[PDB]
Amino acid sequence: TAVVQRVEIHKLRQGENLILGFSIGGGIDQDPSQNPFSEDKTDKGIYVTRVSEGGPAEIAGLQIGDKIMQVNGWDMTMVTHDQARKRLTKRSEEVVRLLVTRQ
Amino acid sequence: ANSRWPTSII
Repeated sequence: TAVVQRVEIHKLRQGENLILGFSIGGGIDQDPSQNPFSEDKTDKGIYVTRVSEGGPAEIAGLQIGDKIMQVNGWDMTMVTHDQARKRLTKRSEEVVRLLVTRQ
Repeated sequence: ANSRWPTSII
């Protein structure tokens, strides 16, 4: 089954950007049957597809395959891919808390 | 990578 995890990522400055050190796939505008990480291939949610060795997300405990449920209290289960990306990369936010589930 | 399933670096 899935276990709930709560991680707290402190973004890393890389030049002008604040970065999280991971990648995402999914979103309501994408084909969920293409998601290799989900248990249920109708799941249109946002999944962690890669984590950078030594980066903020790794340090915080994020793992490849995690499903992102919320970012700073903001629901991520019914958003487009771009909407998810934007929520994760707000320039004004250095700290982001992710609610995730992990198989 | 999968052209039918984009990923984004953040």
